Amino acid sequence: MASGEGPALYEDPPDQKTSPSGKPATLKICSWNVDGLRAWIKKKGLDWVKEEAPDILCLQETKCSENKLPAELQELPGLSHQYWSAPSKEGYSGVGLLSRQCPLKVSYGIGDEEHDQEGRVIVAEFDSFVLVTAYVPNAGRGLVRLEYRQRWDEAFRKFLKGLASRKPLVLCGDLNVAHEEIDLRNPKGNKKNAGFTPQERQGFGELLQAVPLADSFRHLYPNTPYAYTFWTYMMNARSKNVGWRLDYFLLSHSLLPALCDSKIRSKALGSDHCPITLYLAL
Repeated sequence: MASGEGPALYEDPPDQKTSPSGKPATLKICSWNVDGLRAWIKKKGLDWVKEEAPDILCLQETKCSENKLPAELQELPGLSHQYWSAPSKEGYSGVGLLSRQCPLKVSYGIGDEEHDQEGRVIVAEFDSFVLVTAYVPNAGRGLVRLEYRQRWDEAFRKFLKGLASRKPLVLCGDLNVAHEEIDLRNPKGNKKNAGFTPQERQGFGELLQAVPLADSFRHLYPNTPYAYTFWTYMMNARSKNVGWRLDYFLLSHSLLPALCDSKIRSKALGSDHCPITLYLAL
């Protein structure tokens, strides 16, 4: 049947590097679902990272065993503190966190054994905030994993509420849901597909309410359509901007005065997701 979507333009606004208080950004975090660490490195992802020059780089879907890291990661001197979590298994899921400065503490998982076996979460505590990066479980073809995803969602929200009770929290990564209709090009056709089910959208709303957390991009750009971070490799989707916003920076409300900008690096190639970048004046 005929596809209804042609190209929809989206030009990410210029980087706002000053907070509403006037304070210059001091922290630049980039998050990227890389669709396989080795594949992404061959597609020059590290060249892009070096130009972006973030203080912290969070990666999802590394698909790479913690004992099989590419040597090309050794040539990242500005991101020398590198932490990885991969399934306890090989070649799927997996996250990484690479940092210019050394975190006070690094932890893996959410403290719930059922949910900690698939290499999905790294927690890096710094002086003024705690950073979590996550690759949230996909609801699956035919929604066969939606029940598990709902259990994950509840355990993850409870875990994050606990962290944020002690230190301001930044959550980033691939949360595997487009929260609202503005967050994907085809809401009408996807309400029964992974990433846009009512259960997943409600889970995201529950996450924002319960921790609580604010969606940094949507806070700054509440009415901006066509801003996506993922496009299927098939069906010419990226060229038409038939996409989904699956990648987020969620922030404790106390960090909103420090929020300078939340960017979507639409033009950066190397995966079926693009990078997102957060500027904070901490």
